[PDB]
Order: sequence, then structure tokens, then C-alpha cells
Amino acid sequence: PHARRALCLLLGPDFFTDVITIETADHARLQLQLAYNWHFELKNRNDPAEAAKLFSVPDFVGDACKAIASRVRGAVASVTFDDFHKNSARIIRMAVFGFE
Amino acid sequence: PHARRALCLLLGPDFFTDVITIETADHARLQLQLAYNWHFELKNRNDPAEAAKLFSVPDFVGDACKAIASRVRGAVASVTFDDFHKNSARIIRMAVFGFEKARDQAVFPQNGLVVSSVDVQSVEPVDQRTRDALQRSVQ
Amino acid sequence: KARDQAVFPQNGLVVSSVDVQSVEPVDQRTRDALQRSVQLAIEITTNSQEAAAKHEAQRLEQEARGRLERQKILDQSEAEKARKELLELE
Amino acid sequence: LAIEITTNSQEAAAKHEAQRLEQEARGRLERQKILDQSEAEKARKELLELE
Repeated sequence: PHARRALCLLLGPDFFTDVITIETADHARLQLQLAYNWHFELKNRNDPAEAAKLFSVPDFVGDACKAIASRVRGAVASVTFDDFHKNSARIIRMAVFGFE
Repeated sequence: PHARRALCLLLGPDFFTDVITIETADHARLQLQLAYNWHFELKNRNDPAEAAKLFSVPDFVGDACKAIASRVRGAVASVTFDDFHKNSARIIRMAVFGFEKARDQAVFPQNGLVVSSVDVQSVEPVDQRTRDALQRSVQ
Repeated sequence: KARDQAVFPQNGLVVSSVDVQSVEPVDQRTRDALQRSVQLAIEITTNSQEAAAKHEAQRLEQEARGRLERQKILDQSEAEKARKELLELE
Repeated sequence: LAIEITTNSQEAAAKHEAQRLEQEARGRLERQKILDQSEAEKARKELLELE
């Protein structure tokens, strides 16, 4: 959670990776290296308030992966191992994003 | 409850973690890492009364986790292990927030602390023999 | 159906919430007993997995023979459409 | 002996459920079955005309 110090907040279209450890309904123990493509998006780069919002969350990465892990881990527990292994792609890609 | 002393009261959108130990109806011993994304929410920032309300609860974090563990631990006792293991996500997500299906933000009215979402990152059988029994289930 | 605050009148103290954080069987022997009850609780779930699984295989087995047996029928009748003609020549 | 009775009550309600589900199984299955046999008889009758 604290393993790196930094001074400039990188907001451009970088990605970060994570390794989560999740469990299926079948109680299959799984480990997934995920990458999350991310970028901050500032609609009013000039607005001094919305700029500072950028630094609102102390640990933007932490905040992010913390959430994405919870989201997957919670959803995969609801699915069968075989079923996951066959659909991982869209299971996650749906468990992370508010499906439409 | 008292392992960190501090001078500035952090009120902005941080998250704090906790590791609780809860029992299901099946008497499954479970241990969860919960993160609680939170923020204090002051409407009248300049009003000195509501400003000081920030320092009402002497241990805002304690009070918060204290209360959350009670809410989870209480509602997980009325639920079956397996049924929980399939719906942990929403079992907790409801037990922490007064359901309306659920609600999505808890307010602690004394100090104004708002808990915005719970991140259930890690849930484990405490007893080894139980985790073993499950291993054959996967087999 | 219950209440939410307990006012102690003598000194005005109010208890606003009871946070039951932990509850434990005091006797070791008891908590031993209950660990077997969970052993048999995933037992029942393990077995109901096994169960509804075998129940599937059987319905799949039913598709199998039930379709296959009809394909077989609709084959023999095609052969008969031929055998009759051959039986004319015969 | 108090957790005895509850521990055994879990087993009991489990087996009763197991059995109700078992009912679902044979119950549908044996009717899926009849609905195949009749479907085959729809074919077999025509075959018997050729036969």
C-alpha cells in the first residue's frame, strides 16, 4: 500500500498491473495477473478545484486495485470454476464495469 | 484502538482496512480483510459548530470499524457458510448499509463520517481442517 | 420491533448502540463440537454438488439416447425406402 | 447434547432437501423420457408402414 514515494502524479494513459487471489463457488483457488489501463480525465484543466481533485485520493493506485480486486473477487465467488475458466475474459470485464 | 497518535484529522477521501473474524450459522470460522473507503462530509465548512463536530468521536476510525464488524459479524451469523461464500459481495454490502435492494453509503451522524463503499478483498476459512474439506470439494 | 437508545436517568448517560464485535464458546469441548457441525455443513453442500451434477449427466444421457434412438429409427426407414425397391428387383 | 440435536437437525433437513431435489430429477427425467419414446414412436410408425 505504501511501497513507492512520488512527487508528480502521473495522469496520462499509462497502465498498472496487479496480482489478485480469488476463489470460485467451487472453492477453486485462483491467481490472476491483471493490467488496468487507466488515465485521469480532467474536463476543466483550468478549474483550480477540479485540478486539486486529482490529488483527493492519497493512494490513487491503491484505491483503484483495492476496488477492482473486491469487484472481481466478489463476482467470481458466484461463478463455477469451469464456467470462469471458459469466460474469464467477459466475467471480469463485466464484474469491473457497470454492465449495459 | 490506540496504536497511532495524530495531530491532523484526515477528512479527505482515504480508505482504511481492517481484518475481522466472523462466524456463519454453519459455525464456519471466517476472516475478512475489508477496506472501507470513506470521507468526512462537512456542509457548513465555516460553521464552527459543525466544524468541531469533526472531533466529536475521539477515535473516528475505531468507532467506524467497531461498528462495521458488529454489522457484518451480526448478519453473517444468520447466513449459511456456502450461501455467504457465493454472495459475500452483497451479504456484507447490505449488512453495512441499511437496505432500501441495498443502500450505498453509511453516515455516522455524530462526527459526520461517511463510509462510501466496502472493498471485501480477502475471505478465508480460519480453521485449516475446514479449508482442507473444501479442497476435496474442488477436486 | 425493538428500541434504539437507553437513557440512564440518574446521570443522563445514553447508550446509543451495542456493537457486538465478538462472541465465543467458552468451553473448548463446545467449540470442538461445532467445528464438526461445519465439517458436516460443507459435507451437505459438497454432496448436493455431487448430486445435482449426477442429475445433469443423466439428463444429458437422456438427450443422448433419446435423440440417438430416433436418428436410428429415421435411418432404418431410409434403408427400408431402399430395401423395398431392392425387394422388387429381388 | 444441545448442539447434538441442532447438528443432527442440519443433517436431517439436508437429507430431506437432497431427497426433494432427487424427486425433481427422476420426476422430470422420466417425463423427458416419455416425451422421447413418443417422439421415436412418431418415427417408428412411418418406418412400420415401409416395413
